Amino acid sequence: KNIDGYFKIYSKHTPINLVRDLPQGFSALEPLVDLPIGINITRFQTLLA
Amino acid sequence: FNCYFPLQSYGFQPTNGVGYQPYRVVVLSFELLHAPATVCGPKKSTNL
Repeated sequence: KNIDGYFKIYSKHTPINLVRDLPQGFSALEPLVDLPIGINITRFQTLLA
Repeated sequence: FNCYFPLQSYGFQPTNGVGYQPYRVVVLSFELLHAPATVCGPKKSTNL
């Protein structure tokens, strides 16, 4: 998320056993990264291996 | 003639006067835009 130029990144890892779709459940995300950069971001992309 | 080098050299010698000695000068210019501040005061703490 972006709040007043601050980029906030929360994450959470969990072990699952499923290959079809998303396993239904509940899981919280703790605050991990907060960067005071101030870049207006409108698009993004991913990169696999 | 009529075409001189743009840069000239400093004649720094230890036997010259104070006005000819090399002086190191640093200008600290602070910029504060609408972006969040990232270089902030130390805010020295006290005992508890």
